[PDB]
Amino acid sequence: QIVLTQSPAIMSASPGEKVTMTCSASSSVNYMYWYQQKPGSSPRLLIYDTSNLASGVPVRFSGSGSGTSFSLTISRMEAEDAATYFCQQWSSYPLTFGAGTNLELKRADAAPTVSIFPPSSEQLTSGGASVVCFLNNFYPKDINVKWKIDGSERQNGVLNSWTDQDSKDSTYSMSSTLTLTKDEYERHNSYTCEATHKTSTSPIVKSFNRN
Amino acid sequence: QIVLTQSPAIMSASLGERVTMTCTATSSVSSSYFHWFQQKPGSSPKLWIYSTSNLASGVPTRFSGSGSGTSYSLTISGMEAEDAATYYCHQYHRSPPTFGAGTKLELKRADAAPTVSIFPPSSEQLTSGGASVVCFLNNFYPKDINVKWKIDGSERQNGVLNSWTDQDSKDSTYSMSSTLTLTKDEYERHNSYTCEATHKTSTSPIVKSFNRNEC
Amino acid sequence: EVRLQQSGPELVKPGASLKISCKASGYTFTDYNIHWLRQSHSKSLEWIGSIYPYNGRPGYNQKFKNKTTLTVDNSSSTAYMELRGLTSDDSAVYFCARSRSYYNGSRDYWGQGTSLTVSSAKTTPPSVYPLAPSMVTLGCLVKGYFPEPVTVTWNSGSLSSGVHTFPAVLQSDLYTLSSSVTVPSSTWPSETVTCNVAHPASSTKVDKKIVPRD
Amino acid sequence: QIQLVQSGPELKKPGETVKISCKASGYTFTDYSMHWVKQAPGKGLKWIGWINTETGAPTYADDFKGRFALSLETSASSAFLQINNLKNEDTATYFCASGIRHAMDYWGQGTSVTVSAAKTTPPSVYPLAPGSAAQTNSMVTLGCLVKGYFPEPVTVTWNSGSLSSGVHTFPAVLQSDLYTLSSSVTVPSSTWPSETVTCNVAHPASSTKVDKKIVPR
Amino acid sequence: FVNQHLCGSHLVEALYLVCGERGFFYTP
Amino acid sequence: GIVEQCCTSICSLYQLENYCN
Repeated sequence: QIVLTQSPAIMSASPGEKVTMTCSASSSVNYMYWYQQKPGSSPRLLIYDTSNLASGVPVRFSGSGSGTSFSLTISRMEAEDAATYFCQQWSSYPLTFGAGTNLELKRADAAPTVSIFPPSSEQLTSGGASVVCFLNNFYPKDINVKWKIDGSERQNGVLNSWTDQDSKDSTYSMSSTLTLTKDEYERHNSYTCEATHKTSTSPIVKSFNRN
Repeated sequence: QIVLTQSPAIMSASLGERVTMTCTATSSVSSSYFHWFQQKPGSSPKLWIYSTSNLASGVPTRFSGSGSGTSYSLTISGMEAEDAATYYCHQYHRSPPTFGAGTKLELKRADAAPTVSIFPPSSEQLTSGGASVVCFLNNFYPKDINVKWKIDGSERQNGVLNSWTDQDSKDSTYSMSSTLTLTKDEYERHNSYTCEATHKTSTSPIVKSFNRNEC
Repeated sequence: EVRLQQSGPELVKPGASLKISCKASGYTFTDYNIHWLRQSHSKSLEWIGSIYPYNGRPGYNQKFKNKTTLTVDNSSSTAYMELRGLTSDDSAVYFCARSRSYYNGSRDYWGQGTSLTVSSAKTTPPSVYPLAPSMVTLGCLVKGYFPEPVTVTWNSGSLSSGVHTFPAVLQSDLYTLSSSVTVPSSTWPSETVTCNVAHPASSTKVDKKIVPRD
Repeated sequence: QIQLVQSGPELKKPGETVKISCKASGYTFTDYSMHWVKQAPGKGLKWIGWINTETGAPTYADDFKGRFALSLETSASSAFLQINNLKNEDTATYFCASGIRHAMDYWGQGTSVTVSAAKTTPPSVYPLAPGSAAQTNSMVTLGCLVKGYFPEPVTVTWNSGSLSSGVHTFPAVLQSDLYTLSSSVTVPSSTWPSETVTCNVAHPASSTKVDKKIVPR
Repeated sequence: FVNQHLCGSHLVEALYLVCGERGFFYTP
Repeated sequence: GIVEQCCTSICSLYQLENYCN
């Protein structure tokens, strides 16, 4: 019944900063837990009973808080500390978890490499036509994609899939796929993939015409 | 439920000697729930060592506790006169807490022969309807001693009451009195009453007797 | 060393039932509780329930009380969780967790995870479509396959730097993903660049060469 | 300061019921628990039970379930041990132990009850002297037997306390619902029977105070 | 929980097992 | 925080039933 509202949901920090997250509860909580989960791994206990550090975890982690407000603090941000951190109360049943705080490492801003691709002839002969537009290597994760068909924007049939932050250059990549039928694809000529990002006031545009 | 077996039950040591006692449990015991208690005759038990190795507020630094799992130990660096008491080990786990058998720490001294003294029952007691024969065993060491009551050559065990004294604070010697309580009728059926005392100080038992054939 | 071992990935049809095991070792199984958790989307954690292996008394959450049964086996030191009436909303990764040690316990133990997928779809091989328009970015379209997952390589693995394989998405009860690659303009189309996909669920190994269009 | 005061010594008959107290001071009585340990005469320590001072729910060991109850009094900040149908094996010293930082820290006093056929009887004192034809050495040993008294204790002085050295007063032994104590003195042969030697026994429970003179033969 | 020291959240684990669906209190 | 009872000593099953509502 107790609602654990973690804030902020997303935050960035360079390997060396001082990270501080917060987990608030709807009612009073006596004992609070903290878990660290990476994609493809089980959650590891970091702080049990509000302020007690776990085993194996480096001493840079620290938990605090009392009553209805709690917090997890990292003294010196490290490269391996980039993951999602949850909070869990053990004061009243049933056991409830927080929304989660995704921690990403900070780096220089990068513009997405926009690349639109027309549907292959092998797919058109099968009875379909999907237009794929790649947006590789950009920062931050906030980005917008708009599909414009002959100048008019379309929203139905667009499928987006984001990748996790890369372990080397720490850049993001996303693919937007517009799935149309052969008849709907042959009813128009110009297909535009607009990409709005913070790195430039002008949206990066990549288009093609079925000539 | 786990049994704490202390060894030795009784032990002696002179001043300055390194005393080391042992307490053994039947199963694994966590170091946080193992303690040591020191009890002196006429005083309540006091927490001497808590959590295996932590000394209490008041215990001298000469005491030290150690051990883990099923074997623990209490060690005294330099034995002192005030360290003579009984030491118990304590646990706290899968069952109601258990105590040890106890280790009675006595001060060591030279062996001494007991001063045997037998006494016939007084005439004031015979007129009342009873007859008790008292045999004293004063100032001897160690505390281990044996007393045999022989009535007209035959040994008797019923009616014997023994009472040992604590280790003396001056000469560190023990004393015990053996009293054989009989009725007036049973006492008048015999003549010779002997108090035999077997001790380590002599291979021949010290005998003190008296005969009702006198004047 | 306390280790919790769960079952492998499970794929069942809606309406059916399924039981999940959680083998324990390295500690007295009767002393410590066994909690069960459900990881749906990557940022959610719901507590299913607990069970005391000593007497088998369980404690359920009101949300999962109706369609969850927690059993235990004292002889094999194994905890079990059976889910009835499985729907597509129950498709998630489930964990079994042991409470931290008593007093001086600063480490809990979680299972490796049991991936559960409720879907009435059948095995379908993937349809591969080439994606072609300084640095020329190519692609490879993998559309219409079931179930997850699928591996994608470029030039049998020799092209490893500068690739981005995107997660799949549920498109009409089927999975679909794309994989990108960035090679210099002097490499393509002067040399052969081929994307290699492999669907072990259907024994499908299809290669598609990227050729320029007109 | 932390101090645990127990009730005075109790005198009960077999089958009766005794209820001893244990008052706590220097700390919040309801915040920390209270324990109880029994000690047989000159034997080891045996655990009885403990009370949840925050609530009041008590528990007991297997050997103490039934005839042993544990209560509290929040107003007086004290605990109580009550034993029903006292047996001869119940004659022991009962200790109340606290539990602030660790289990059974800071004990307190200790109430010793005696379960026996209660009968405040005066002590029977009989002089002990060597036989009429006993051998005379350098030091002659005299005694003084105290038999058949109840309850404890008895104070034995020799020559109104002027005879201090060479005295060995042995502890009492309870048999057949009665206590028995003996005391010996060693004096030079040149002092007895040339000088009078008397053993003064006193039993304040029965107000008895006797003076027995050691006469030879 | 069979004769164990219930410290911290361990106290909440057992009270949920003993009291069941009846609820409990432990602080203060 | 500054005080505990079933943690220092060991509470039995009946003592835990007294903590229920």
